Amino acid sequence: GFYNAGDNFELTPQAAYRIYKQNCDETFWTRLHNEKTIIHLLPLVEQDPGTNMVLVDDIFRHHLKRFGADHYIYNAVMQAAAFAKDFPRCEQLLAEMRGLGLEPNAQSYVNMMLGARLTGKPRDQAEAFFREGIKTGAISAVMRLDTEFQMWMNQLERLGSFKAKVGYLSVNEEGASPMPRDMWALWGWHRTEAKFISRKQMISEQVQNRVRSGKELVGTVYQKARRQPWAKYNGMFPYDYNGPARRPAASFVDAPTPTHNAEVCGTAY
Amino acid sequence: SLELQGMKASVDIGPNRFDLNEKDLSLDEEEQVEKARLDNELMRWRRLQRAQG
Amino acid sequence: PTDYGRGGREFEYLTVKRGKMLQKPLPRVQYVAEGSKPVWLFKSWHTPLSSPSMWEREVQYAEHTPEHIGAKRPLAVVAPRTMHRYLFLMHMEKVTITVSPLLFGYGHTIQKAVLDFYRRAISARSPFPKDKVFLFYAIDHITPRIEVTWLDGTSYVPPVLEGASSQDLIQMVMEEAWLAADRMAAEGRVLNPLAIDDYKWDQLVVFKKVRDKEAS
Amino acid sequence: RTEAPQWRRKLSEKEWDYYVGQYSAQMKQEEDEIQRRVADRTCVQEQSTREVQERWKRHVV
Amino acid sequence: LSVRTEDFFSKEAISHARRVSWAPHTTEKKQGAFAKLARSNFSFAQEPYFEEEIEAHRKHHRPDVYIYKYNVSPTHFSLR
Amino acid sequence: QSYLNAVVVSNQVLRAADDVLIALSIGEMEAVRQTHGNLIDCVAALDASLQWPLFTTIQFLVEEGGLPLGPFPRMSRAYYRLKESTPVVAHSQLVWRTFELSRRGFLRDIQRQIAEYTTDPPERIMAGVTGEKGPLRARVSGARLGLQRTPARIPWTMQGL
Repeated sequence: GFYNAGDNFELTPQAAYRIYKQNCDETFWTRLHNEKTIIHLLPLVEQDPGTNMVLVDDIFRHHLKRFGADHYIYNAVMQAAAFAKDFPRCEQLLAEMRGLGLEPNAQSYVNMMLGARLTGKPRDQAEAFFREGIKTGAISAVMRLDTEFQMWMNQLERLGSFKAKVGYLSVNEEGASPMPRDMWALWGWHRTEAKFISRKQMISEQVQNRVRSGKELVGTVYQKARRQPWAKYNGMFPYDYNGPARRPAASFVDAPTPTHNAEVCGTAY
Repeated sequence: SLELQGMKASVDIGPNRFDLNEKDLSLDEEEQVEKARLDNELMRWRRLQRAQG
Repeated sequence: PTDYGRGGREFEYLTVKRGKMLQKPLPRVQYVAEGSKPVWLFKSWHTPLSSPSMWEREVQYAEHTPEHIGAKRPLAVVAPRTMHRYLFLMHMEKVTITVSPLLFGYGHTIQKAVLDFYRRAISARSPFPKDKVFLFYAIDHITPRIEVTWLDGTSYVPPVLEGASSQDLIQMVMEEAWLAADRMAAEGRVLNPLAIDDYKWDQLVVFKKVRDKEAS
Repeated sequence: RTEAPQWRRKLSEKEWDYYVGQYSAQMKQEEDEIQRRVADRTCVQEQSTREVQERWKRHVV
Repeated sequence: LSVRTEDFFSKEAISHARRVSWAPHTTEKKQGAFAKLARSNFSFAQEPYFEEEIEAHRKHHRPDVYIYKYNVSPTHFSLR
Repeated sequence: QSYLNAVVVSNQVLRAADDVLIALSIGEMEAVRQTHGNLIDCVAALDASLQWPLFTTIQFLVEEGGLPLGPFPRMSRAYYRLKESTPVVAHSQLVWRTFELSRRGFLRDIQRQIAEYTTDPPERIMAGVTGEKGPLRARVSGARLGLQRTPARIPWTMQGL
């Protein structure tokens, strides 16, 4: 794994697949982990479907064995098929969802639209999928159906694909670096809302997410104004004056001797 | 009877509302921003008083 | 990023720079057909601010009207930012709350949240709130839930999760009720606007008490 | 004085296994602590799910 | 030039975002409506920060649609 | 040789299906899951080996029970090709004629049962829920392949628990 251009840490698709392989049966593993692994593998599926669709199918089989059928896994696999340019497989996955009873989801319909656009199917098919979704109720349109479909198509065109020429997904350049260029980078309005936080603070944040889940459903100007950090003690601390505490790093003394060191690791994305 | 004894619980004119306290009054954007400002100023005041003490 | 300038006390009240001025074209509105004739809504302070017409969009394009929900006009873009601490159920035809006494015995916070929501609903602003508010105990001890059905026949369920208070539930319900009212108005069905009434006076007394307490 | 492990280097099978094992150990520690803290917060009784996961792990190996 | 009512009366200094509309009828202040109804007469923080607003209908019901690793919506993208 | 291997694999699949049926009859979720995993492993072995008795076993698994073919794209392709092939049509016609003269979905059910037995009530209630800033943070960060990669999204106002 490495920090990309945005100082965000991302795992290589191969690393994610190997983590999945080694943690298939662990107690903490979940359908969310399976779908995240499929997500990580998606770029490789697009680059070479003939060698990575087998891995995606293995993940799908493991998911069926452990957790059975789920909207998350079906959506992930149909998105992988769409990236691999397998429209018949996307349709087969949708049909399997309908047969098993998993109500088709807005994500599934968007996956169908993406597959149609990537494979080059006429826009009539994408319009039909969007209309089916809106009738089912998975998708809700505030504008007219034609305008909503145009907006979705424009968003998908902006995204593009991995082999495409123009598109956000069509940009493989990344500022790879073991460490972020600015460790005090902010994600919010104050140094309290720093992008990088200690492991214990992150664990507390995860517990907050899983426990106080209701608060995420509401938002009010009272909270928005309360968040303004104009009375948040923008002062200094002894660690600010001296330096970060000298915490020893994680030394891999037992690591095996490095082989293929002369060989560079090509970008996976 | 017991019904006669309890006949005064109900409100003859209006409905039988279970509670109506200060917490039930709604507040618009202006009132909400005022309350947020007051809370932030109170936090700053507590911090300053603690520093003084 | 290019609009940044100088420091605070070094602000640029006047700038002089040699060069050929470049008038970059102004942004063009998107997702609008060509040659389409929009509909204009004359906003004025004579219309009360609370009315959804003020929050509606002035220039209305036919392609912005959702014709499959029955709407004739496009949906309002802005929404009121009020924090609803009470419940106003005039625009909703029915409310059903399913609760579990066994889960209450277990002692979950969702139980208290739903019970307080029911109490505030039956003490809501609409006349005779008990007429529209109904409570059903868990016939099969299922997870508690809330369902609000509007005059249009549509229904909404506020996702009840841990760390959710009756205040948050009422805020969500009232926001969705305002959205449903806007949708119905766009559809073209008259919707009885609210006006000061007995509940308004009952709120006035407590407001005056709060004012007196603060003054003291 | 000695060859350094280049950061942008290919990894053999053994190196892959070692690094993935270290990462999985960190994941296990984080997940265990998160699970224990949420259980202490005792949102609901998840003993059934804990037993289900333990049963699956035991049956697999 | 000469004297004018434009010189006489001063408009409200309100930002574009806050302004509900630019219509001549809405040119006046909001409190004017209350003042007329009652037939009577009557400051940004140090760090004023606002999180970007979203259309009401879209924000209250945001579809849980995602792409490779970015949330995709008819109006907004994001990272997740 | 190849026919013998196909017969052996078909017999293994049949034994796995019998184990699944026995587990369903008993009503034990552990045995149900183990037998389902064994069946899926047998089908994966079928796919690997393929890379007629197998076709009949697949017909039984897809008709008597509902087997999702998503994980087995090549298997689905082969099944559809064989169904389109004439001999299958002749066999179906003969079966229909015999039935006229004479004149289960267990896989889908077990998949639903294991899904329900695995999903916890908190996850079930949290599923299909969206907030006013996007999908639930719990759903987005549930994978949590590492806190080193998990981003921070908690405002300082709500940061304190």
